[PDB]
Amino acid sequence: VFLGFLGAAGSTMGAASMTLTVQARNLLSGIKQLQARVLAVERYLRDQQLLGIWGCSGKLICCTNVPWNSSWSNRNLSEIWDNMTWLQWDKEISNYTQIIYGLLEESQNQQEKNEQDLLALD
Amino acid sequence: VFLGFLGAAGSTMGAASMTLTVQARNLLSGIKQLQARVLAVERYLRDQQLLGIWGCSGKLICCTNVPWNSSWSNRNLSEIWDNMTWLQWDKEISNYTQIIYGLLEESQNQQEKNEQDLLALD
Amino acid sequence: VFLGFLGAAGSTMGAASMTLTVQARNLLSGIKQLQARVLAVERYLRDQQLLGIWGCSGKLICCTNVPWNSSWSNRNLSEIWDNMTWLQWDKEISNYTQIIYGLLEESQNQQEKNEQDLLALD
Amino acid sequence: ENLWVTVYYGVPVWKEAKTTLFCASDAKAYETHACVPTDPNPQEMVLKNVTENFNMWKNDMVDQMHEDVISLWDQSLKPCVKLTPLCVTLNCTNATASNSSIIEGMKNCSFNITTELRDKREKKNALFYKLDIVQLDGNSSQYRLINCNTSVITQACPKVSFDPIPIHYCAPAGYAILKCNNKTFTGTGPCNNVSTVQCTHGIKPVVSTQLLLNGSLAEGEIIIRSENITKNVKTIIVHLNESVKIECTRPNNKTRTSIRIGPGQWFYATGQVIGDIREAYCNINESKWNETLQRVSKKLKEYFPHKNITFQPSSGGDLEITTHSFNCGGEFFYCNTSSLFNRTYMANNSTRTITIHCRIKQIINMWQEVGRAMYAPPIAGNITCISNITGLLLTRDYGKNNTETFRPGGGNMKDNWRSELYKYKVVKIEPLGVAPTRCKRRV
Amino acid sequence: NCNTSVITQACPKVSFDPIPIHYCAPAGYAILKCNNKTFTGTGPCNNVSTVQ
Amino acid sequence: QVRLAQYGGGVKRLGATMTLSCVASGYTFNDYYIHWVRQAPGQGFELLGYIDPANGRPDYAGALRERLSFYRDKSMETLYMDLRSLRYDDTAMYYCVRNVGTAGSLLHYDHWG
Repeated sequence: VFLGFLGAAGSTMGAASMTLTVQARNLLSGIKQLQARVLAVERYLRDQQLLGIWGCSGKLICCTNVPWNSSWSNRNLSEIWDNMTWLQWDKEISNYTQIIYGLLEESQNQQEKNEQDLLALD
Repeated sequence: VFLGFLGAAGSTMGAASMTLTVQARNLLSGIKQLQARVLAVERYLRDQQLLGIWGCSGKLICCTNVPWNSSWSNRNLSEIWDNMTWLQWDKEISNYTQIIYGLLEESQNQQEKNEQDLLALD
Repeated sequence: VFLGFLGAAGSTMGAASMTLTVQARNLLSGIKQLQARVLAVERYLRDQQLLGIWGCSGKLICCTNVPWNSSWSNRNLSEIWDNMTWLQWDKEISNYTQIIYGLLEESQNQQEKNEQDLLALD
Repeated sequence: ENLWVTVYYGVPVWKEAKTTLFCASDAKAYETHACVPTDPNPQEMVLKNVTENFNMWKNDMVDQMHEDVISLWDQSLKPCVKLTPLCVTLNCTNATASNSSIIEGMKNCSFNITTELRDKREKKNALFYKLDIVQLDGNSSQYRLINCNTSVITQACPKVSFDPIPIHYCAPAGYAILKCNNKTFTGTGPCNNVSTVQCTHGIKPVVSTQLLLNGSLAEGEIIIRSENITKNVKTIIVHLNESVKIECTRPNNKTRTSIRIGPGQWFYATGQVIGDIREAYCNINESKWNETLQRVSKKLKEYFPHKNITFQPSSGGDLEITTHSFNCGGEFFYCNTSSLFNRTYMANNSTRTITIHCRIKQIINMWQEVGRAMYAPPIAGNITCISNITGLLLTRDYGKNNTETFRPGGGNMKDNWRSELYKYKVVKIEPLGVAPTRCKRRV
Repeated sequence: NCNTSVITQACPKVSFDPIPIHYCAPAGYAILKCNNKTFTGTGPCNNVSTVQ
Repeated sequence: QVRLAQYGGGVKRLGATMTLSCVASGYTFNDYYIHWVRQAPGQGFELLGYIDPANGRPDYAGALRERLSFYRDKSMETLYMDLRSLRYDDTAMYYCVRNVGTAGSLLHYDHWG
């Protein structure tokens, strides 16, 4: 199955988000040919586990409880959301992205700690 | 850990479904032998990610909201469910199966459209 | 990303549990190198899918409805929760662990049996 | 009404396919085959009302074994010393014993050869069997090794001798093996006692022609299998249950002698002969053999309702098919079998021993290829091996008039393994499907 | 040595030499070190440690 | 692409032995049979016998088992036919044909020579 791969790229982020399932299905597969396939498999698993940590394994679109802040630069974004398209947003925020994961770690952890008191019985 | 593998095969589909959980664990155990294992894990990971789309990753048995229709042939099935056993059912419906996945994607996506506003805050 | 790996070992089980989430990220990567890498993926997936079976893949901490019993030895353990750190606990109960999984299977399976009738429609 | 999709997971169901298979070895190993994979504990489960078809002429793993065996042999023999410098002109007066006509290779041929210090040649001598030698043109005193006009010759490593250690196969994760157990199965068609297993049972890489020996035995009465696209079959397999014992011996005592080829790899040959000269032979119980042939004939007529049946010895071809070929101890044999098949029939407990006289030659070819002749070293002393046969390979002439005839063949090494892997068929499981139901969310 | 074997010559442009080598455990495996300075090479340790 | 060429033949004297030959081309020598078929002028064909190149097994038509003879030499991909005591009624053309085949059955001829 293959069609429209990367098709919606360049459009508004809103509609772009309406097309993720098309590209969510991309797992597949000298004499050292086995090297590349294992790389793809492990890359997928690595980039998948984080969405298991942040409570989003079964949600291509996910929220969580951490407020945004302007220390990562700031924009109105109530109209630029439909203008700058995705590629530009990546370079705009990439410089701070690696910091963001630290916030997310505690976010799901405290929720799980709170739920610890109620998980299963009779 | 191995016993009764494929054992319930041939029985009624009802009871057959009562025995599914055992076989979900089937990942047991020249110089070309390294390829076999990679194929197994690859194809397993294919399905255990495809089921992440239809909202059934953590459910060996699952429903979802798409109605049936007779274009895929039709049967009473309130009694054939206990007669034809599974192998016959596969050949009976295989011709239309590839169509069905399309329905699931669209329904899941229109579910997620509503989901977009309902996931996390304080 | 690497820091404090195995760091909390030796502490009380209570606080030890508070530090679990870090090490969940431990997944990376002559002519024998390719076999070592694939071993990591196989090792990870084997133990990951089991938590899928027991209805707990979405949490690093979980419960299920099966009561404890003294056939696996018995202790107060409301104070041993702090005394014995973690390493001792493994050798204390390992002799019965392989038995314990059987209880989980049936309990989760009958939970899913009950759920069978309550999942999706119009 | 209003039935909606339910998507079950892991349901048992399979489809045809073909895939690579693991090979497992016995625990007390030979000292991919040598030490591992490890030996499991086999299991077998019987299933009710399971419907499935088989086809022993198409099943995949038969082909795979051909690659495995040859690859193993090459992997084992590759580093052993070549014999290229030995291939030179020979002088073969060879009349130094009271009896030589039986062998015609003698001590006291002689040939020039290199030695330790390289740049000075030396003279030696050893024995050979004339079946490994040919005569050059004109001068009837000059001889050459048979296969040297076309190929290089490799010598089995003296400290090594591969031998029939059983091998059994295990399907990889995701595939399952089906077995069938009906005892009247022809090798093609449906089964009604399907079964599934962890792995196959033992199979030996035994090599032979005109019959398969040292192998397992059947369960019920004798069976006959063949293809059924057209009567003009290639090879008909007949499978025995009643094991007929056989013995063979090599009475003379061979004396081991050696030469060493700077850069420092040794070469072996046959030297002195000890004891009175005799020819190798074998023995058979006529009662058992003729009774087995009677039963075969009375089963064989089923596909040929009314014609007379008559057996006759093979015809033509290299020695690999004119005779029986098998090996014991580490040396090869060839045995004429005319007496054991000159019989006939028509429609409507150890007396009478039979003997057959054989020959042994040194240089061998893998039974199809060219360019890879194997050379074996002689075994000193005397060799004797008990053995028993389990089946025969029959091909048929042009049927004429009111008579039909069969004759022994089977030079293609494919068929031998076709006769011990007729059981298994490998398939893949498809753990995903769909069905209708009515459950509702209730969120 | 020619009565028994062939002799090979070091490639003139090449010379292997003691370059240090260190080992990294694969994913899932961990390495323990011990640091007590009177250790005999066998027995328990009381200053365990772990490394990359 | 695959060819089968013949040599020899020509005139012969009555009652004498005669020879023919085929030379194979590079398709593969161990994976196919070979047949000999002859055709008297203005007559239907008939078959003589088939020789496998692998091991050298012959097999003859019921009418000529005393007189014919086959043998091969894999070293140069060659096949020789011996026919003894020619009779007047053997005058005809001789062909040399390949024969596809599976592991368990034979089928049609394809590449006549």
